[PDB]
Amino acid sequence: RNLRDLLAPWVPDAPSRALREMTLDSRVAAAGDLFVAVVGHQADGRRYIPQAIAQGVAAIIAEAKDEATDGEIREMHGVPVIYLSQLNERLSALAGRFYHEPSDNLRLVGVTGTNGKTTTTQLLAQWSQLLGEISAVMGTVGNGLLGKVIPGSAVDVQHELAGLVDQGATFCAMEVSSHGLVQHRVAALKFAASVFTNLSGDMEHYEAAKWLLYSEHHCGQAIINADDEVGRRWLAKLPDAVAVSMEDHINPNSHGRWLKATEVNYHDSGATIRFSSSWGDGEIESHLMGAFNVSNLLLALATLLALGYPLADLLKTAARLQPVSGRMEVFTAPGKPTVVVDYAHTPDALEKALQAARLHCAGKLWCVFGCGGDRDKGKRPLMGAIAEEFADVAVVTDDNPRTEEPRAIINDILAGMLDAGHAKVMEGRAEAVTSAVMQAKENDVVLVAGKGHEDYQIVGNQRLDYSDRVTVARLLGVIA
Ligand SMILES: *[Se]c1ccccc1C(=O)Nc1ccccc1
Repeated sequence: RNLRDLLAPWVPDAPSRALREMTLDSRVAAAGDLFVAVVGHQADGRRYIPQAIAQGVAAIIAEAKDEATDGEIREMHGVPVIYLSQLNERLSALAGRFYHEPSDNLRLVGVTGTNGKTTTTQLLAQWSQLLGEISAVMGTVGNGLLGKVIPGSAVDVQHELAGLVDQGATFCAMEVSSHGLVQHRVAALKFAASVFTNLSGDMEHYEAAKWLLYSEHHCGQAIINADDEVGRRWLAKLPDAVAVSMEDHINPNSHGRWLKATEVNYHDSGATIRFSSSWGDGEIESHLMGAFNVSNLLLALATLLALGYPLADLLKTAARLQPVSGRMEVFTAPGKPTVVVDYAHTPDALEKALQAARLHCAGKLWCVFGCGGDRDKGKRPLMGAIAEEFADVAVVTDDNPRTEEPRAIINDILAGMLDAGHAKVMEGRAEAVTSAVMQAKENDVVLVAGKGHEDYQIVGNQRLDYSDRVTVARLLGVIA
């Protein structure tokens, strides 16, 4: 890494200087580093130029605004300081060149939208790896190669993608928030494809701001959920975008690329998805639960078909796709009730989990749950009301009561119900889960909500060893 080579596209005849790491933070700027002095909200990195110089940085790139002309080369204590206009917008490009353009050295797929970014990125990474990629994710669960995901500026994004390239990643599925795009954190990334899941005078400015940003980015092939009203607005302006539907929103008059589920059977162990597309037709056995996860799966499928993965190979590997751990994770055993373990610990997440479980449920829907102690009590009656409405049998139990009287939490939950007397209450959580699993019929579904993969139960100050997944697996005679 050399300052002169790094700046060649923008500053001819910048000085020759070996560089170590690139940093926005004067505090971690070490000998041989490139310090980048940016203006943010209130913060001005140009204040820290003397400190960075004293810590032995090789060179500094600084915001030009009010200070210097674009491309102006100064020399301070023998350290080159080069000024650039609009440094915040150009940070992604500068870091991309610093880190040897990692988005040109693997297949990068971005996913944006309110919901389904995590699931859709995990399905892209899993499916591509099943077809022979070495796949990675960058998202809210963290970054890394599949199975080794460890829990953020334009530089950090480029640096982390470069670290995955260095680890041998050939495919990366990246969550991209609306806020991420606006703050120029992915401005210079070359996406092979980008995915739109959903959105949940004003409408004119919003569209105009997003169209402007999009026109500036390198998003590759567009894959868009045509069941979303805003998604259809976007498709109307993007004739080469792939339209994806499970609710009959493909308009075949367009002669564009498309994929649509013609039939979905939600059964006790997942979903049978029959689909047609401009690549051909097929039947997928998904091990994921609910309508939203059909959509997320169809977006991943359309994306990988669009990038040229063969339909026959995608169909052959679909049954190996796994749920995101602790997210609508289904446990079935021969002639036992279906059990779903989900992390839902809010009124909205619990209602969505119950509505998703209900589709797979021929019999009674059971809901085992509780609420955290020594935290906001507001959600408790609202979660009671949700369990009473959207489940057939509500089993109210403990979930991390901490130092609060466990029964007091249960009382606050029951107070939200029309008929508290209809609720079942059982303390010990292990006991309550057992009661549901052992009483439920073969065609029932038991939702165990609130913990997902969070394998402890906090009682007083003790983090007790406890897993919903292990409890359920042992009762069903299967392996968590
Ligand atoms: Se641009 C980009 C880059 C990464 C991830 C997502 C996007 C994006 O905005 N994609 C998109 C939005 C709406 C319609 C099609 C595609």
